[PDB]
Amino acid sequence: ILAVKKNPQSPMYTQLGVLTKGTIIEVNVSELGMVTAGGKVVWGKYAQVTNEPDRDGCVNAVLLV
Amino acid sequence: NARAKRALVKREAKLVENVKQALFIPGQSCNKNLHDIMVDLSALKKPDMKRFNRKNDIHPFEDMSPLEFFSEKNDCSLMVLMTSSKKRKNNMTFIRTFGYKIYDMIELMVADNFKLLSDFKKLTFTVGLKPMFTFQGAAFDTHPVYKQIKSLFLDFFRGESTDLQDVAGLQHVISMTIQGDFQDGEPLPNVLFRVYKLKSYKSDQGGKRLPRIELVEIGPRLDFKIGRIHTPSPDMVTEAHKKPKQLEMKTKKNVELDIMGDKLGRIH
Amino acid sequence: AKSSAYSSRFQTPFRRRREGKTDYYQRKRLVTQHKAKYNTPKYRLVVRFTNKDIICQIISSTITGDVVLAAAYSHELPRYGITHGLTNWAAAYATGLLIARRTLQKLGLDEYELTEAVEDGPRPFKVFLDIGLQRTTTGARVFGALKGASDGGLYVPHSENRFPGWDFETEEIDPELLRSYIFGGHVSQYMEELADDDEERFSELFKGYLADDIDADSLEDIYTSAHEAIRADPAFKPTEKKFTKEQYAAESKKYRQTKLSKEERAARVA
Amino acid sequence: KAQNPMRDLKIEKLVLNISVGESGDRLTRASKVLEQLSGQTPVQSKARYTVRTFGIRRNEKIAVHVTVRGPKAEEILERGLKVKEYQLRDRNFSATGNFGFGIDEHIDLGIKYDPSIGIFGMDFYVVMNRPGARVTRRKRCKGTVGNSHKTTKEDTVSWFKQKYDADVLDK
Amino acid sequence: NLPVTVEKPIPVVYDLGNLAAFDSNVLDKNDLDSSNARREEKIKSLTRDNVQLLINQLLSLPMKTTTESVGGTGGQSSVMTLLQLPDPTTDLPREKPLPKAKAMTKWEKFAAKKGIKPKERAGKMIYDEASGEWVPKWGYKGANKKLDDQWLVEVDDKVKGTDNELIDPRTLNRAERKRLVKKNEKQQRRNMKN
Amino acid sequence: STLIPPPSKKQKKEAQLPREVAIIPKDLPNVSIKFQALDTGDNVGGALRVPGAISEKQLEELLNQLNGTSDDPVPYTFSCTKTIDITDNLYSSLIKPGYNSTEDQITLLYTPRAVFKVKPVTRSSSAIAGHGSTILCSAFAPHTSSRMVTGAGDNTARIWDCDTQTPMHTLKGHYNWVLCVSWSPDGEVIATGSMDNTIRLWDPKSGQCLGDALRGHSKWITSLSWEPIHLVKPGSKPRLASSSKDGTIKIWDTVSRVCQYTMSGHTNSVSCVKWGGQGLLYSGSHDRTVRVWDINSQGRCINILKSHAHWVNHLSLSTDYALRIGAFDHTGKKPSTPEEAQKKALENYEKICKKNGNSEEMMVTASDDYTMFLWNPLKSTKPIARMTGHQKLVNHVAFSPDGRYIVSASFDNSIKLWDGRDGKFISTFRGHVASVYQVAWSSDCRLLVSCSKDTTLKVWDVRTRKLSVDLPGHKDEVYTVDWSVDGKRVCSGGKDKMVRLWTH
RNA sequence: GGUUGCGGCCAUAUCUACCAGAAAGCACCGUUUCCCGUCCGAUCAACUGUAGUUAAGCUGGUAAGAGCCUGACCGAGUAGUGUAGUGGGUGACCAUACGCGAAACUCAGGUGCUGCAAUCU
RNA sequence: GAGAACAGAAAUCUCCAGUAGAACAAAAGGGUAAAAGCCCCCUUGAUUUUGAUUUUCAGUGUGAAUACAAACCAUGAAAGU
Repeated sequence: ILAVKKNPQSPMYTQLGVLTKGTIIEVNVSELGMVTAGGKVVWGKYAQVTNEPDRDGCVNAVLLV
Repeated sequence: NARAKRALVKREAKLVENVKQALFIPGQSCNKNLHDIMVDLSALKKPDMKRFNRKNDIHPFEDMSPLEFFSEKNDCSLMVLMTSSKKRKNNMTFIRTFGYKIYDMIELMVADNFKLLSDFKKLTFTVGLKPMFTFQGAAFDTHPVYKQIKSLFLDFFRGESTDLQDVAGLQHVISMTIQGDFQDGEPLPNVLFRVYKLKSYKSDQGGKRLPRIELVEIGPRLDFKIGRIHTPSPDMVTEAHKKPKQLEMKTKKNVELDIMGDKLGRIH
Repeated sequence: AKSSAYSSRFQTPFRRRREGKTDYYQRKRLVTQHKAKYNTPKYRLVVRFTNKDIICQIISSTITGDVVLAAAYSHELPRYGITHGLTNWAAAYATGLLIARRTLQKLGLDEYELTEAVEDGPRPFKVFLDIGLQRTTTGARVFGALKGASDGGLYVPHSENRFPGWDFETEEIDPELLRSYIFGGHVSQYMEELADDDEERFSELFKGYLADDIDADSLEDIYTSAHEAIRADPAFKPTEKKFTKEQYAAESKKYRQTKLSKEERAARVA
Repeated sequence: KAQNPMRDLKIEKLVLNISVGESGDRLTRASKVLEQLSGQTPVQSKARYTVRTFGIRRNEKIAVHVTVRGPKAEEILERGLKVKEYQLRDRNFSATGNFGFGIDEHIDLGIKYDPSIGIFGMDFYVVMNRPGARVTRRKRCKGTVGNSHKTTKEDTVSWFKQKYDADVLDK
Repeated sequence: NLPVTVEKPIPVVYDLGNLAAFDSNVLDKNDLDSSNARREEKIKSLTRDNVQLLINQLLSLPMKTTTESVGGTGGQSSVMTLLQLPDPTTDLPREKPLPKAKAMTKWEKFAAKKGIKPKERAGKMIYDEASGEWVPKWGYKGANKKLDDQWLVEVDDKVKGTDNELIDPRTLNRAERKRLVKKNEKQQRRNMKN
Repeated sequence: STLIPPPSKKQKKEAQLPREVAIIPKDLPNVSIKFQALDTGDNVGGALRVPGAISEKQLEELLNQLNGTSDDPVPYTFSCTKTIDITDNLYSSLIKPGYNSTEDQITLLYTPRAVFKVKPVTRSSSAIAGHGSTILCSAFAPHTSSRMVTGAGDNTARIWDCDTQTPMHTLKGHYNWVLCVSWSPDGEVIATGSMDNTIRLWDPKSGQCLGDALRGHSKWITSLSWEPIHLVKPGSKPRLASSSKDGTIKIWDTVSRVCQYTMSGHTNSVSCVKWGGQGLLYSGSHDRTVRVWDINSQGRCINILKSHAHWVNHLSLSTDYALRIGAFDHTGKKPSTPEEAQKKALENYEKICKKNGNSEEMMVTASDDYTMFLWNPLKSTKPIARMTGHQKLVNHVAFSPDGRYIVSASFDNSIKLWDGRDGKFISTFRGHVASVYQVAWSSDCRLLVSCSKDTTLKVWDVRTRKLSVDLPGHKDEVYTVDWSVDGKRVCSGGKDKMVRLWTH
């Protein structure tokens, strides 16, 4: 995980870094091998957390492509 | 309205200033030789040049307001007024302005032993690339008048500022040489202005990296006699030489940035 | 009934704007505007079409008037084997290919400058297309000449939405239609269509092909052979001059009207 | 000079104008009948000003017109001259060698009457020029025409006498 | 095979940022006066030597190469090698003075005194609960002007008893909005005067 | 975008400080040198003293004069043993670093090179459409660089004219995906092996199909190889060797359209088949073995090489460039007679085959056990060398056209460069962020091109062992890449259904 | 010397009325299936140089035409304009030395110079 | 300035002349004419996101505003804007 972009509950939770369901995070995608149309290697993108880590002990997210 | 706002934003001051524009103003009395020399200088300056065509009643050493008005209206910080008189024949007055106000003025006279750009009839360089400069004379480092001349010509013909240069763009060189070293109490020697184009050849003694250079003159060749001076006030000098420092990182003791980009602190 | 005050206050444009053949708004951006500030010189591939000729010139701007680096004309095409249609899409493609190959041979790029001291390999020759006063339309001979130069081996930055066969619905091209226009399939199809529809119209149109006994199915063959010959030998051979400079000058000044002197004019008035 | 075939005066364009004044259904029907007459869709002209007496607001539709060129224009012109029984005034021509006239009813042109159509009047105008008039129109090297080459009123009258053999009455 | 090693008595100085070379050697008036026919040769030779020194410095400067292809933003392709010019040494006067630091406005002073942090300004889209769409909170088709387009407005109880009862509430709210905008403009003009 | 750290104040002052000029001293003394051949280990002239300001061209002319071939010189490259090449001149190469002093000797290893040069491909010529599905294979014609064959997943192959970047011929005989395509080394016929277990032959000039399809394989075709021209007797056409998933290699005579031999020793799917220059065939298969068959002995397996612990994905021969090129060269000249074609093909093959004493035909096998093996099957049966270091499976392996280098492209997003004679490790090419599928040399063995899963092609300079240029433009995965014989064009194809042409 | 394409200086090049232009080029002109665009193939787009013409485009000569432009040892170092020696003058102001410095007027004149490439009976 | 039924001082069409005397902003003593004026096409993203960099804030110190730059984005055949 690189950063927390937007926690949907509140900007206070966003700046505190709370990982809840629906939170937009920034992830490192270096091992995904993404290249732009201009030849730049992509190593950072956005994902949305789709579970409750407080409930199941892990963070699952969907990459926003 | 948005276009006018964009024009105002472009005109207003900024941390990294644009290339200085030069405006060529005919005076009350003008000559074909003056027009040809102005055309050659404007060709060396373009595309940072504007040229007026009509006649203007301008006396820089008697009144500054029309020049200041022209500078503020045209957003040109360099002024070249071409005039003629019996006492001053073929007079070119270079007015460099600061904040739409007169920073400094020099007044030179062009000698008759000059050849125009079309006299040589030689192949010249591409339009709009920065030249190389050469200055010959210890008065460029010691004498205030020649200091002003050197700074004015560097600022006039410097053009775009860059930190990356294509070797295919190093075409021509402008040389300003003082006609013999002088002494105090003597008349100021004339300044000789020449323009050469480079031809590179294989050297056979500098390897394949350092070619032999040769110069072919393309004109104009000019002799400037230093007629009149007008120097700025020291507070204006300091204000014009102030630096923004917004862009550069602040220096801090015992704090460095390594090759990987990590900020590092030193311990004693 | 124009007034003398109007005559004094009149402000004429530049000469090339008066006899309108130069767009200075386009020229200033082509010459004095740069993507980067590295002082890399620019070159223009000027393409012009007359009623019977095509002019392609590679020009570098210069403070004392610009200078031509290389040029090619459509009246050199009979040398390579094109004696008909010297002003069509295929002729434009051949002219672009010819000027590209000629420039490459002149520069030695494809079979002592200051760049060779710093860089190991010569750069590809980059030019910018100059069209002057022409309409940018899908399927134009100027873009045909651009395609010819690009296939010849010059780096001309371009998109492909102006070539023939570009579909306006989906951002895609029809390379079959493009190749047909390259090798003159539209001309051959018109030839067959006229021969089947109106023999009277085909009497006037395509008369030279009938005179030389050139078939409608041989246009592709002759265009291919012309391309092969141009790629084989693209060097410039100037036309032989039957007369000389002073001969032409004297013969022209024989017909030119002689100036009358001021004293002769005063005598005529008096 | 007159023997040269390049000085012939031909039909440059025939413009048919119907100025209905009040926008709406009558304008639509005028456009429809002009379409059925000339075989081509018309072009409308926007309002230029606002006059209460004229009953026209700002930027509305006032007139339709059709520009016809070629043998179709020749056929329309000969039908119009048949309606006009081959007689025009000396004032019907202009100082630039172009001439026009009005037709009160289009039923006399040969168009079958329809009750939905109604009755429309139309202004015919014909432009005359010699070949070489595209010099003023082309994008590149737009230049003026020669003084002697310019179409004139008496030349158009002479051409009309030669072509249609109709007397141009002084009054 | 002419030499490329120009030897000079007084060592010259360079400003490679301005592409300039300055030599302060001894110049004789006799060889440079107009009475001499060899003045052109002397000046050409001196400028040639200085240009040779400057070219030596420039071609010994470090060079930047890249691997990106043509047709991309940047201007430098794989085949191009660019000299890295240092910062210019010679000082020149500016054309305009530096932009002055604007004095704090009344809002800025009040916000500093009361500890009001700047807003995050993520975007201008707000969710509408009465519908199922995201709408702009201001501007073109903004949600701040929906009362004008509202089909039915209930009349406030407090308006009754005054002569402003007959007025359209949409007109009243538009007037209040314009008054607020003009008040903001007057406050801006006041800050600029101060 | 992540930027490099900016220069500091002290670094800016250092930059503004005056620079040093690399000049050749006039008082440079002579240096004692001894020549030595990299290929043969032979010395010419012994200890000879040369000036310190000697250029590479002057040294080359002096070495030609020493050898006695001044009339017809052959350019050489020089290195000194760390081993460092001679870039511009001896002083700037060795004495300026100071590793070797003037009094010491210099042992110059000289190696022959190519007379011509290939410019790197820097831009995309065109993106040509026409294929309805993903592109699976592509090749260039050996005689000319204006003809490209490309087989795709729409059951068709296409012949493209590369001069105009337009389609020329459509080949629609097969029923399933066209897995592999190949051009005859004399340039006369294109052979396509498909997913429908069939092989077809096509005349390229007419875009036509010769006879019926070649049938007999019970599984899909994996690779096609041609009989070399220098072994083909004049007046006859070369035979076609085909491998397939069923584990059998079939030999086809195209003159009579028959099958002569059906080798069946492999217990598993045959990965690839190669027809070498000494009358042998080399087959690699998923049974972790390499089988060496003799064509002259009724297709009897001469040898079985067993040293890999996984599927051998690919194999390559030292003379593969000459075998594919036949008699043609980079100038595109065609011999007049079949006898002349056979003789010129023999000379071209021998240029790589017979050198430093005895002719050898080295083989390299890249397998799924993350390794490669370097073999000399004629002399010994044990592997000559083992190349290890890849962290994932090696998908492609290629010998350089001169045979002095090996390049391995792996699924760990890397390429590796190894010595061609002993197999020792030289360098690693990095810069791909997805798995590298295949690779292709240039004609003069100075440039390399690779295609990857990250939708990019990359051109590497072998001499400096760095990335020369990066070529994006493909919108999806690239599966095939090829470089023309004359070194003027590069073709690439993949999932985007587009053929990309690249030129200088 | 004519002409073409790209230009520099942007009226000595502009406007109005006559006259000439052999060859080449340029232009007018011919066709609407294809690419492309309009109410109109008028403009733009495509095709043939095939059917013709120099009638216009364009170039050049002419006019005490209008306009414009250039040298003056032409006004003239003149008008005007800032200091000054204690110059006078209780007075509205006056010559002088050092600086800066016009235009109107008059004479002599003019209607394009040119760079790059290609081509020409 | 002339021509065209209603239609004249004002409706709409056609031709010639037309240095801008129109319409846009500033208060030019030289703003804009194959436009900076009118119409048509494409974009609704313009409150993007990255920064060891500038200034400010914080008990939530790798966060936000802020300045500057870069990567993108829009359009165009392209130069480029």
